[PDB]
Amino acid sequence: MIGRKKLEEHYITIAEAKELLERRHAEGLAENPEEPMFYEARVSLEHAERFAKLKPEQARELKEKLMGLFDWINERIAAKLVDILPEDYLDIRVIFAKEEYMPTPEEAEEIIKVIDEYRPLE
Amino acid sequence: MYKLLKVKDVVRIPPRMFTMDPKEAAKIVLRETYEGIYDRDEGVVLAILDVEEISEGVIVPGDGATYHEAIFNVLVWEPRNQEVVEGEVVEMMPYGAFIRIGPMDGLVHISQLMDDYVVFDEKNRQFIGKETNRVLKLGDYVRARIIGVSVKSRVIRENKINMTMRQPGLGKFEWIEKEKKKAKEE
Repeated sequence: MIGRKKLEEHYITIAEAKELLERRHAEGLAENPEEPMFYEARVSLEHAERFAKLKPEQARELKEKLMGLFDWINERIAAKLVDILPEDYLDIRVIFAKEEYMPTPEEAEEIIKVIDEYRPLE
Repeated sequence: MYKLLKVKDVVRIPPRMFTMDPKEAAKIVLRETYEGIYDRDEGVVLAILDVEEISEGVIVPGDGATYHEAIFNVLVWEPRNQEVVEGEVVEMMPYGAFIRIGPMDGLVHISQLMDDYVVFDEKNRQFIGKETNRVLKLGDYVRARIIGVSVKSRVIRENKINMTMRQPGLGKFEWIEKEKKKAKEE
């Protein structure tokens, strides 16, 4: 356990984490201790730079929208959906294969359509 | 699998940092304390992000430090069992491939690459499937599923992640795209 008690936790996208990692990095610029990021944290930063497929803000918004789409999409699954950005039914299948409930073709297409916005275009 | 935690804790701010704003000081102490570890319950501790609240300082007899209670935000990352992940091949060995996924690497063994007969080609440092001429090399990008996790120590390096790409919708991105509706050309 970190600290005395955990009061709150959220599942976060790679895109959101990219923003936070860059913040941590830029804090150093910290002078008195400088405070370098340890090796795997810097590795994490690089990975996140490469694999954040959305901008920080559109990632959040898409995460919220996917959550409000079905009860069986919780925060972890929505964050995964955002990170992966599934294109078709096969992508949805593998994401949900080990989950509580498996989206039928139709609800799968609803997700894909919601995710069909936000898709980078560039 | 990144997560954002909100944690309450007790911090000791040393005498040598008394001219520092309490929140700033606590943030540093909490970084020295927590960043760079693997927490068995939470996973890789990547960053103390900020200190939201810090209580009034308490002094104990026999010590010039001030003790506070603090509430702060922590970025962590965990390898979860059966979790779908994506990453870059960062090492080729004869027995498999390390994939950056990415504060830790995940091992895909040569038998868990693809539904094919696979040999390692030493000359070119790559895997080739016999029937499907699918090739995996250093720097390739893949989707995989985590299949086993070994969380031993507080040290990241010693912890182990095992994965597969031997499932529908997994593997090198080139394989996946050619798996798709070009194999639903019906």
